[PDB]
Amino acid sequence: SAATREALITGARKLWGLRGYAEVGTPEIATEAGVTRGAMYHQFADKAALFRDVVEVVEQDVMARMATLVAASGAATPADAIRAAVDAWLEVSGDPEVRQLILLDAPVVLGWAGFRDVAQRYSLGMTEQLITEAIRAGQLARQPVRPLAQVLIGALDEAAMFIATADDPKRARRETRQVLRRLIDGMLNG
Amino acid sequence: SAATREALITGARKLWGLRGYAEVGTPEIATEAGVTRGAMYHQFADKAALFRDVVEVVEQDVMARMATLVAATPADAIRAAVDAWLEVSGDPEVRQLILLDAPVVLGWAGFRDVAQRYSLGMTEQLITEAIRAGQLARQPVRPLAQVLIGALDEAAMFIATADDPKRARRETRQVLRRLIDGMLNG
Ligand SMILES: O=C(CCC(F)(F)F)N1CCC2(CC1)CC(c1ccccc1)=NO2
Ligand SMILES: O=C(CCC(F)(F)F)N1CCC2(CC1)CC(c1ccccc1)=NO2
Repeated sequence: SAATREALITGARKLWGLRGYAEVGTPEIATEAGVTRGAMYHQFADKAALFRDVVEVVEQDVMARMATLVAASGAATPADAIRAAVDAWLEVSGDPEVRQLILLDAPVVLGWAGFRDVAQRYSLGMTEQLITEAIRAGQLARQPVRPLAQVLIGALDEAAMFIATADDPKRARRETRQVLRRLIDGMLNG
Repeated sequence: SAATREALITGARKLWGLRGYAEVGTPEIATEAGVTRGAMYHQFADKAALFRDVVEVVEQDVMARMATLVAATPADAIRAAVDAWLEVSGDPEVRQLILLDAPVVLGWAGFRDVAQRYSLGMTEQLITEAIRAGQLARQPVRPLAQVLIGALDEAAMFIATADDPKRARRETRQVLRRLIDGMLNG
């Protein structure tokens, strides 16, 4: 039953990641997972409840992958870490599974309140940390941390959404990246 | 029947603006508007369809109010547009219908679609003129517009639900002024 929970999250994540929430039902997910409908329904009351758990694990991975790519950049100063985090988010957003589940399905299925709540829970802390360190190093002017975090999260989430539905995503990714890099380079002292 | 549409949009806008979408039903709106439920349902199949039309009219007005406040260099217009948006988003009716109810009722796809349809043109124009005047580096116009709209919408949402909106408006204003002053040349 713990095993059943895990198999259901993994199967849902894989299938919904490829085909989207709308295109795969709970019976096909149960078959994929090798469990009965009665065991599925004991763990998840409906389609949407399984999807909320798929979103948590995917967002968990998005954040761990973000932290990995910033560490991998070899950013010495906070300013460079900030530059590396921007690039990392555009990299990770571009992953087809992240695009489908987080950018496209999640806002529709969780609704706005649910989606914002999740997106804040996973993003705010990293965002505030990067800012706080840049301020401590003197690479960013002292200013209210939470409001700047919030503004950057809005800018970066919107970037990702814009690329996700672009006629030409490779162009939109490059252009949006340049525009973010310029904005950041005008804010940062170093 | 255009008249019935107008009466219904005004009544909806007034009542939902005071009490919020969730707290007022369509029958009370029909009574407010001076029409029968049958005439309302001929024009709007449900609650949400009336709300989409309330959003259009309100956003139309938000944009005209924005253009009015700016017209009262391109770089300064950009700074004035930021102030103007914080001014007009602070309006209780705009706060309730556009910042709070619209993303819930339209969804994010619908909300972004509306917000871009009304905002993009002004946003692209301000950018383009700042580029022409040499106050902003030449760079892709649509992607910058898009990023600014996201930042500014999120600013307004942050203020709209702040524990202390007067504090959050001042702090967020400073943070937006800094962001903008880094985007602009001088
Ligand atoms: O998980 C999300 C969003 C999930 C969504 F559901 F809303 F779409 N992220 C966006 C913002 C972050 C974290 C990843 C923070 C960040 C950063 C970069 C530079 C300086 C400060 C923060 N890069 O991306
Ligand atoms: O209509 C909206 C949002 C409506 C909502 F539905 F999303 F809530 N606005 C935000 C963007 C604008 C217009 C107001 C454009 C703008 C600006 C400022 C500086 C340089 C360039 C553009 N400031 O506010």
